[PDB]
Amino acid sequence: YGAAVVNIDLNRDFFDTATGIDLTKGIPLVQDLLVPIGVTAGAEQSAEY
Amino acid sequence: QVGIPKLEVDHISFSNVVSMMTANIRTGDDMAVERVNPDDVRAINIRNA
Repeated sequence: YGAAVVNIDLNRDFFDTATGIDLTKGIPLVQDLLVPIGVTAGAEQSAEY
Repeated sequence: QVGIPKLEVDHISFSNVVSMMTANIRTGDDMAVERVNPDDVRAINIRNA
């Protein structure tokens, strides 16, 4: 009783940090896999999705 | 009759009407601009003239 919102997430326990995935933002986010060239720093982040 | 131009004749003339600015042209507010770069070099459109 008193749960505000119940969401369906990807399972952090399966998709572990060992997978290089980061599920804290609500989406998988793998750093430095695909990444655009020729863009200003911090423009890479959407690719992390 | 209209007056003969001073350059047209050979006489020297020591009083003349010179146009002049009332004060210095170089006020010191030199123009400056906000250059902003292309976001991604790959996306730039070299084409079309």
